[PDB]
Amino acid sequence: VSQLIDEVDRIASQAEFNKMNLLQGDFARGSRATSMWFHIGPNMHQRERVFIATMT
Amino acid sequence: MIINHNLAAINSHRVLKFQNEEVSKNMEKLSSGMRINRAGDDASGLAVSEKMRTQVN
Repeated sequence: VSQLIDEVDRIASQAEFNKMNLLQGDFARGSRATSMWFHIGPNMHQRERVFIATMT
Repeated sequence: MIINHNLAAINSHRVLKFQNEEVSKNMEKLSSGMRINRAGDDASGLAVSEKMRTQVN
C-alpha cells in the first residue's frame, strides 16, 4: 500500500509536458508562483486562463 | 518610346523569382512531408519538437 502511494507521489513529481510540472498545482486557485494563459486570439488582449490543482 | 530596357519584363522576372523561391520552399517542405525543415521557419516549434522527441526517446 505504501509502495502504491509513494508511486503516486513519484507520478505527481515527475509529471511533465513542456519541461513544466503540472500535478504539483503550480496553477491552482491560490497559485502565487505563476499563471497559465492561452492566447487564443489574434490580438494581445485575447487571453484565456486555465487552472490545475495540486495532485500531491 | 524607349527600348533600352523592358521595365515590365524586369518586374515580371522579379515577381517570378520571388515566387519561385517560395514554391521551391513548398516543394521541399511537402516532399519531406514535414513542416519545419530548417532554422528560421519556426524556431520555437523546432526547439519544442526536438526537446519533446528527446523526451520520447
